This record gives sequence, C-alpha cells and structure tokens, in this order.
Amino acid sequence: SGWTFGAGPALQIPFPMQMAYRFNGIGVTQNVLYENQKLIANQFNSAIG
Amino acid sequence: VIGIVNNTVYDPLQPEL
Ligand SMILES: *[C@@H]1O[C@H](CO)[C@@H](O)[C@H](O)[C@H]1NC(C)=O
Ligand SMILES: *[C@@H]1O[C@H](CO)[C@@H](O)[C@H](O)[C@H]1NC(C)=O
Repeated sequence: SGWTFGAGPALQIPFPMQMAYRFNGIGVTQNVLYENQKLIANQFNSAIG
Repeated sequence: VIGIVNNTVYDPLQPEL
C-alpha cells in the first residue's frame, strides 16, 4: 500500500506503480520506470543480496 | 510498457476542428 497506510487507511496499489510514484517524486518521470521495469527489478535483487 | 491497456485517448481538437 505504499505510504497510504501510514497516513490512514491502507490503499492497495500495484508495486510497479508505487515505484512509479516514488520516481516521479524525485523528478524522474514514470515512463522511465515503466520502460526499464525488468532491468530495475533484476538489478534490485543483486542489491538486496 | 507492461499491462498497457488498448484504450482510446480523446483529443480536444478534432471535435472542435
Ligand atoms: C496481473 O496478475 C495476473 C495474475 O493474477 C496476471 O495473469 C497478469 O498477467 C498480470 N498483469 C501484469 C501486467 O503483470
Ligand atoms: C492492441 O491493438 C493492436 C492493433 O490492433 C494489436 O496488434 C495488439 O495485439 C493489441 N493488444 C492488446 C493488448 O489487445
């Protein structure tokens, strides 16, 4: 639910859009996330590992 | 884009002109 549960009720959202909003929040348009979504997710795993 | 839906987008110019 992203940040929606912190401010009140938990509102479900697909994780890729949650990432899209967080990208928009730092000055990077959401199409950047969507165009590179697969790259970003695989890349995320190496960072967690 | 993943899961992009095949949906129409309205244009405010063609109905006007
Ligand atoms: C959304 O999830 C369903 C499974 O419930 C899946 O079949 C579908 O392909 C998914 N769509 C996208 C764009 O990930
Ligand atoms: C969307 O429309 C195009 C053109 O008819 C077609 O080639 C494509 O398979 C369609 N995709 C979906 C999601 O229905």
